[PDB]
Parts: sequence; C-alpha cells; structure tokens
Amino acid sequence: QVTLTLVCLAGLLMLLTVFGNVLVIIAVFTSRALKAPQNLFLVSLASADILVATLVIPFSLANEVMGYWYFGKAWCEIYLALDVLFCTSSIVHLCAISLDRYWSITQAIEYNLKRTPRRIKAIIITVWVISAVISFPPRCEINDQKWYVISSCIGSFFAPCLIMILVYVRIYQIAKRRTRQNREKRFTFVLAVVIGVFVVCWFPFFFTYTLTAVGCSVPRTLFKFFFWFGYCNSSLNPVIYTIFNHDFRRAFKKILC
Amino acid sequence: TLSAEERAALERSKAIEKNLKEDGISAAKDVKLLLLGAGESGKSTIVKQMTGIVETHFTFKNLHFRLFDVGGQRSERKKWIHCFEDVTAIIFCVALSGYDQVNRMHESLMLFDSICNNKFFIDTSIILFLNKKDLFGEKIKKSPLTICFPEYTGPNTYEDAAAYIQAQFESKNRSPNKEIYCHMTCATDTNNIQVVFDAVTDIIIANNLRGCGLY
Amino acid sequence: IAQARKLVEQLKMEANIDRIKVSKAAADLMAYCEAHAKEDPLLTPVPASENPFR
Amino acid sequence: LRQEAEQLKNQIRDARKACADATLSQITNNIDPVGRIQMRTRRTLRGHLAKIYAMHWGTDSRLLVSASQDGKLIIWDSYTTNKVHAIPLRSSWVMTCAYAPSGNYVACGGLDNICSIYNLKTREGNVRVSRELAGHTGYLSCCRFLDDNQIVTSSGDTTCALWDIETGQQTTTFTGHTGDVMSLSLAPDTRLFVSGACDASAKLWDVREGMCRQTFTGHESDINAICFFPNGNAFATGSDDATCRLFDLRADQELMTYSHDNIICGITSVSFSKSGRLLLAGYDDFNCNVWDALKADRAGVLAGHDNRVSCLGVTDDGMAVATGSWDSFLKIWN
Amino acid sequence: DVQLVESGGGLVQPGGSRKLSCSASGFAFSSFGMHWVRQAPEKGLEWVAYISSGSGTIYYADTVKGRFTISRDDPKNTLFLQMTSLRSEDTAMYYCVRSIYYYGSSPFDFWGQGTTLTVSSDIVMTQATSSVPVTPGESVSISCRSSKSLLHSNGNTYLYWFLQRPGQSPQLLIYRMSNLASGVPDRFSGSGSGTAFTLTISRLEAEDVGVYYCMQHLEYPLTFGAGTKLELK
Ligand SMILES: Cc1cc(C(C)(C)C)c(O)c(C)c1CC1=NCCN1
Repeated sequence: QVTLTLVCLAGLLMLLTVFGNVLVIIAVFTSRALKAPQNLFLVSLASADILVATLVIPFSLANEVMGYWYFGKAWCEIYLALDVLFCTSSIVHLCAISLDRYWSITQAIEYNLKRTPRRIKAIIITVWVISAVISFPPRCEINDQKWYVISSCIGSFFAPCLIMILVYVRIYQIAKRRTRQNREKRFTFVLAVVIGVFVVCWFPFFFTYTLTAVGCSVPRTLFKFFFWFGYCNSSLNPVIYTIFNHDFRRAFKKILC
Repeated sequence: TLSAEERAALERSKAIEKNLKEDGISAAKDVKLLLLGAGESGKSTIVKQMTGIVETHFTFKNLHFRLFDVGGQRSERKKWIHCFEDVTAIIFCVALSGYDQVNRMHESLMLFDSICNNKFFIDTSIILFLNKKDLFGEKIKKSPLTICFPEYTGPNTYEDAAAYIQAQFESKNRSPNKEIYCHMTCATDTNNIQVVFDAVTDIIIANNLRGCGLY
Repeated sequence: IAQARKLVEQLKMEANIDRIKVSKAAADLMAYCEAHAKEDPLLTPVPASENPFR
Repeated sequence: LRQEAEQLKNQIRDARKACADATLSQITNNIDPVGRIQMRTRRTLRGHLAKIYAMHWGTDSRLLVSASQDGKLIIWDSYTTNKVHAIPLRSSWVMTCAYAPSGNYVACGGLDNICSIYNLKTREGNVRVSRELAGHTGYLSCCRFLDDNQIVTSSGDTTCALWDIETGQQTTTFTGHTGDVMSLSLAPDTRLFVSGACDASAKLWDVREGMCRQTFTGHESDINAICFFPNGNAFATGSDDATCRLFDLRADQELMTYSHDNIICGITSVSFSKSGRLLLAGYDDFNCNVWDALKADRAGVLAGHDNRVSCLGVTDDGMAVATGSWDSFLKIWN
Repeated sequence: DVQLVESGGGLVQPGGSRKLSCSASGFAFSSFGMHWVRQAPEKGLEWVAYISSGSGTIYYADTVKGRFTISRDDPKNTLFLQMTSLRSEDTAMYYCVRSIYYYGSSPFDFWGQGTTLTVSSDIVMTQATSSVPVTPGESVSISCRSSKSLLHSNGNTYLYWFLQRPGQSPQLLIYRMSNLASGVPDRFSGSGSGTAFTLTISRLEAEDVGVYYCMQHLEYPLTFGAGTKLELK
C-alpha cells in the first residue's frame, strides 16, 4: 500500500547518486587545480556509481516488489554477475585509493617519482580485471555453493577492510606524531567518517552471508534492510571523498554559481 | 567533412599537443626554489656553496632542484613578484654577524614581513638561513650586545641571543598552516643541502595530507 | 643641476603647443565615431550567417 | 632653479585650463546610447599549462600568438583552434610577445632582459632565433614591430629603445620617464607612440626625433596599459587605481573618468573597437567590463575566466576579441 | 642546403622485388610528410604513395595497392619504398617529394633528383593541346580542366602547378591557384573558376620553356593532368 512511497524513495536514491557522481566528474574534468594523477581513481569510482545506480537498481527494485522475476533466464543470469561486478568495483577502488594515500604520505619522494598517469591507468585496469575474475565464475535466484560464497565474501570484504584500517591507523599515528592543538579534534573527526561510513553501511551484509549460510542458518527480515544499505554507500562515498578537499570545494561553488 | 589538407593539419596539431603534454609532464617533476636575500646577506655564499635572472639547477639523491636568485633586478619588486607564485618554497638569508652597519636588522625584518604578508604568496613555506655564525659569535663577546633592540632583558651570551633573534624572526607569522624552518650556518658547513632536502620533504609531506584533508 | 637644466629645457617645449580647443576635439571624436559606427561588427551584431565564428 | 621649473609648470597648467570648455558632461548626451550588449564565447584554446601574460593578433585577423610561463609559444588558428607552431623558449620567464605585421617574425621577452626574434618562414620548415637583442638592463615589458626590421621595447630601466634588427644595435633611446615603464602602443601612422609608467604619468614620444613632445598627468597611481584611438588622435590608460582615462593629443587634457564604486581592483589591459565606440578593459576581479567610449556607462560584462584576465586584443577587422587569464585558457568573444 | 639523393635503380625481370631509398639532408626530415611520384619512361606523371609525418597515415593508388609499401626511419633520415611483384608497365623514373601541411603551407615545394628503372571515382584532369608554339617576349596562357569542382566549403580551391625543365626535376610554381611559390618571378599569375583554370605569363624568356602540369589535392588519390610543352617556333 506504501509502494508509491517506496518507489519515491528509490527515485530519490537514483537522483541523489547520479547528481553527486556527475558533479564530481564535471568538477574533476573542468578544473585545472584538479588536474592531478590521483583524481582518476575518483573518476572511475564515480563512473561505477553512475552505472550501478542507473541500471542495476531498477531491476532489483522490480524484483521483490511483487515477488517474481517477470523475465526468463534472460537476463537474470547476467544481471547477477553484472551487479556483483559493479559492486565489488567500488570496494576495490576504495582499497586502492587508501593504499595510494598511504604510499603518498610515507616515503613521499621515492613514490613521488611514480605518479605518471601510466601507472594510475594500469592500476585501474588491474582493479577492473580482478573484479571481473572475482565476479564471473562459475524467481531470479542466487548461488549457494559455500566454497564460492564464503571465499568471495572474505576476499571482497575482509582483506580490503583490514588494509583500510591499518593504513588509516598508520596515517593517524603519523599525524599525531607531527602534531607537536586545536586541529587535533578537527581532523580526528574527518578520519573516522571516511572509515566509519564504509564499515557501517557494508559490514552487516557480508557478515551475514559469512553467517546464516555456512554456520547456523538464521534468516531474518532485516536482510532486506542490509541489502538496501549495501547500495547507499555508492551515493555517500562520492561526497565523503570530496567534501574535505578545498579545490573540490571551489569547483562545486563555481558550479553552484 | 574536411579535406585532406585539413586532416593533415589536424594530425599535426594532435602531434604537437601530445609532444607538449609529454614535455609538461616531464617538467612538472622537479622542485623549484626561490632565493630572496637582502643586501650583503650570504646569498652569494649559499649559491656558490651549492645581467638578469640567474638559474642554477642541481640533483641531490635523484631529486632535481631548480634555484632562482633575482638579485640583478634593480626595479621595484611589487611588480614582477607575482611571477614566482607557484614555487615550492623560498630561501631567506641574514646576518648575524652584521647588525650595526645600517639598522640592518630592522631593514631585514621589515623586508621579511613585507614578503611574508602578501595578498598572494601567502601559503608558501619559508626556509630561513642564519649564515656567518663565527663572525657573530666573535662580535658578541667583545662588543656585547648591544643590541639595537631595546628591552632585551635576557642572558648576555650566547644561545640566549641566538634564539632570541631567531624567535623574533619566526614572529609576525600570522597565517596558520605555513611553517618557518631555520638553521644557522658558519659559512663553511657542507650540509646545507641536507637541511634543504629535509625541509622540502617535510613540505611535500605537509602538502600530501593537505589534499587528504585532514585539514 | 643637470637634472634641473634638462627638466627646464623639456618644459620649455610644452609651452609652445597651442593648444587646440577641447569642444572642437570632442566634436571631431564624436563625428568620427558616428561615421565609422556602421562597419564595426561588435556595435551592430552580424547575422548568424557569414560569421567566421559560428 | 627648480622654482623656475614649477613656475613653468604653473603657467602651462594655467594655459591648459584656459584652453578648456568641455565637459563633455552635457555634450554627447543626445546620441542614442547603445544600452546593454550581449556577448557569447565562441572558442576555447586549452593547450597551455600555466599562466599566460600576453597575446597578439595577426594582420590577417585569423592567427594569434600567446606566451606562458611554461616556456613555450603557440601559434593558434582561431577558426579551427589548431596549433600551427610550438616554439620552445630559452628562458622560461616571459612577460610579453608581439606579432610582426608581415607575419614572418614573432618576438617575445621578459625577466631575461633581452628580446628574442623568431623567424617563422624558414627553408628547413622549423623556427629559429634570428636576433637576441640584449641592450636593456631591466626586465622587458612590451614589444612592437615598427616594420620587418624595426622593433621598439620598454623595460624596467625607465627607458625605451628603437632597434635595428639586422644590425642588432640600439639607434635611439628615450630617458624621460624617471619611473618603471610598463606598456606602450604604436599610432596607426607608425610615426608616434605613447608609453605608460609607474610614475603615475604618461608621455608621448616622436620616433624620428627621439624626444618627448608632450607629457600627460592627472592620474593617481601606476599605469598598466595604453592603446591608441583608431584615428590616432587619442588614447586610454590602464591603472592599478581601478580607473581609466583618455586624453586628447592636441588639446592635452583628460576627458573621461571610467569609475564605478562597485569595482576597486587593478586594471590589466585595455583596447578599443574598430569604430572606437566600445571600450574594453580587463580587471583583477576575474571579469573584464565593457565601457561606452563617451558615455562612461558600463554597457556589459564578460564572465570568466577563473583568475585573472591579463591580456586581450581586438582583430584588425574588428570581428572578434580574445582574452587571456592566469588559468591557461584563451577565449574568443563575438 | 635542402637536397634529396637516391640510388636504388636497376633492371629486374617482371614480378621482381627491390627497394628504393632517398636520403634527406638539410632540414627537419622528421617533421615532413613524404610522397612518391612516378614518371613513366616516355611521358606522364601520376601519384604513387604517401606517408604522413609520424607514419600515422598512408595512402596508395590503385595499381600500387597490395604490392608496394612505404616506410621511414626518422633517426637515419631515410625514406623507403618497397618494390615487390612489379609488373611490365611499372618501369619508370621515381621521385620522392617533401610536404608539410598547416595554415598557409607550401606542399610539394621541393623534389628529388630521380633514379632510373627498367623491367623485362577519381577526379580527371584535361589539358589541350600538348604543344603550343610560343616565342620570347609575348604573353601566353595555359588552361587545365577537371570534372568535379575543386572549390571546397572553406573557399580554398586546391590546385597546384608544376614546371619540369628539359632534363631536370620539376618544381612548384603555384599552390591553391592564387598564391606564388617562393623564389619565383612575379610574372606568373594563377586564376580560374571553380572548374576551369588558366595561367598568365608575361615577359617570357628562354628559361620558361618546358612542360607544365596541373594537379589537385582535394581528395585522394592525387591525379595529375596532361603535359603541355612549350617551344621556340
Ligand atoms: C548481491 C551480491 C552477492 C554477492 C555474494 C557473492 C556474496 C553472494 C556478492 O559478492 C556481491 C558483490 C553482490 C552484489 C550486491 N550485494 C548487495 C547489493 N549488490
């Protein structure tokens, strides 16, 4: 009976995600100050977000809105793989961005000699192909082979999460060591947010498959909530990675005016 | 569409664009420094230690440095100062010893203030060199202190006055997020490149978290 | 001394100019501007066609 | 006696005042004001990588050259935005450029205190340096081609010189300003020219005689740009005072005052239209206004660049106008 | 100064394979697009091949396609045309030309010397007659005709004129039918309509006697016209 409100919510998500990602894209392309080799990761992540929000979401919403997949074996079998690809792409991009930061903050000169767009593009292609190899193998259903689901879950979430935690902890420690007072609070808040939104919006889902699938099976109606939460990160992340960057702040102000 | 000659012209334009882009990417790797002393300061000493603008570049630990010293320009600096707006950092030299020739300390301090507070050029870190340690040290103990600065009211010698004038110089640094490094040279030390290297690596680190603001 | 002599020698020359009246000069400028106001494209926009910058 | 110098100043000021009736505040009021004028960008040249300080149109009214701190000169094709040539400079510090009327030569200079001449039409199909005019002491400020073998320059020495390119030696010098000279413009007759200096005054010069003929004053602060009238009978002056003024070369007095309260910032360049009705002037506030020549009304405005408009030029045919800014972008407005 | 030298000629039986090499010296060879032009042993001229400045674009005529290839190596300052499977009519004299394209360029300005060789739709140009009697000191005009109008939308009528003195390599005279090639007397004048074109020679001297051609550059393949020889009746 509230299906109209649900579709309104879905459309709001569509518009917010697409607007944010396109704003980021235009800001990065249209400004000279943002002409650095480190912005291509943001470009790729925004693209991913655009694709996933524009085409994956509508079919998922159509599914489970009445309980049946009105299409046949076309295209469910490729839709599942496409969704998996466009999701894990964001996670891999976040991990790569964090690693690049870390390497930039520590050992600045040596790495500094290796920021040519050639390496950045190679990294992006590697991230897309690793996502492809993760996704491709082997009443629209989902796979149940435990040896597949658990491995995919761990390799897609736990390792990137561990890397992000370690690198950001290392960065915070270095910033504290160079702190030797007012900004101490000002920037401790920023780091949490970057590592906070990522885990809160995504930790429950993988956790659950890792649970409720191999161990004791405990299905609950909150899965739907976990699934829905799994998507909004794509819309939150573009904003998180740009609100704290002055040049992006000026670009957005110019676009506004 | 377009004719064959126009197609050839477009291809030539694309080749020119690619060559220019590659040249720019290659050039943007090195670090540019500006040396702005005052009068008889040890700018000549520093540059030799290593009729218009003079450029001398050197490579230290696979890092290319380009140094500029606009000393020959006798015209007013408020014009043409804006040229060096996108510079990694600047280097300033004073002395220590000479502080009674006129005075010299007041002139250097006002010049430093003027260059450190500009509408642009406001967020560039500063490296400050105190060369000619030996002459200052010998001048103090025989003719203390005076100093021209009144209301000193501190210990006579030696690091007392050294740090006092140092702090006087780190003063009048209004803006945050912009550090002033310092070092005292005897005009015979052979490690100035080391301190410059440390300062530049610290500055680039600071820039990195700046983007990753952090902020 | 030398600077004063040069300055006075220069200033002696500017005393020779007439000058000419200002109203007549303004009339000349306005007349020329009105006369040439026809062929200037910025003043009168050209048609969308025959414009090198489409 | 300096008192005799100031007595001569007083008497000449009195004569000038006696030779003034207009005002220029009631006359010209009856003409049809142009009102607001709409301008739209047409092309955007995005090849550079750093600040650009000077540009110049060719006599053909299609090609132009721009100089930037990256140490390169680009010969653009405005109709197609094609990079005709890319010239690597010996010294990366440049502050001016000029385009020869014949189109065979282009000159540029800056803080290096020398003016380099480049030959475009060469047997080997590649540009080369023809002459390195090195006589000045200060930084170069402006250059202009009198003809294929005569170039005028202004530097920080508070002086200007006329050169013989093939000989490579100065043939005349101007030493009256007593203050840094920043810009100059050649009269259409190619016989007289004027220059602007930081001494808050401008002087007219005679090319053949090599001596000043008239000195203009009444301006509060530095002057950054000057340009002649199409008829070669008047000129306008830029400033850091945030004001523009134009003087008559025969009546020898100030005429107009282009002042608006809302704008308090330096003026980087100025230019006229083909008929002289439209006055153009860059500003430090990132947008260049358009002023009526004889109404002192801000007719229009041009949005962009980011920061900051520093050089502009109008084609000989007047078709379009180009502007440049420290963001490494050129725009064509029609 | 600028001068092109080449030596790869010889006598090869039908269907043989050879290589042609002309070496540049005296200019920025790496910044010029190079062509090859074949002059049949008796008469005539026809475009053969073309390689762009960065070797990023290559074109061929019909009879040449599939049997010949063109290559270059900028560091060595050499141009290569590969002879393979040559047929009976391929025997001819060959020239390698230099050409650069931008606003107000002068392509086909300078030609090579030539190296002999023995063995064993498209725009069409018309000229007539092939020999007209002329004497010194009196004006004359030569006309060339095409099928499709050369007037492009830009207003550039792509037409070129060349003069080949008896026993010497040709040289450019007029490009785009309205300009004048460098180092040429001002008596020559190019004019014509969008399909028909003519010349105008004044104060003729004994040095102007030769055979002329008309060529277009609007669209590949480049097609040469017939030769009109001048004499000293
Ligand atoms: C649905 C899904 C399932 C898995 C398995 C393999 C864990 C079943 C995945 O790895 C991935 C990436 C997805 C993609 C997705 N989940 C919620 C929203 N979009």
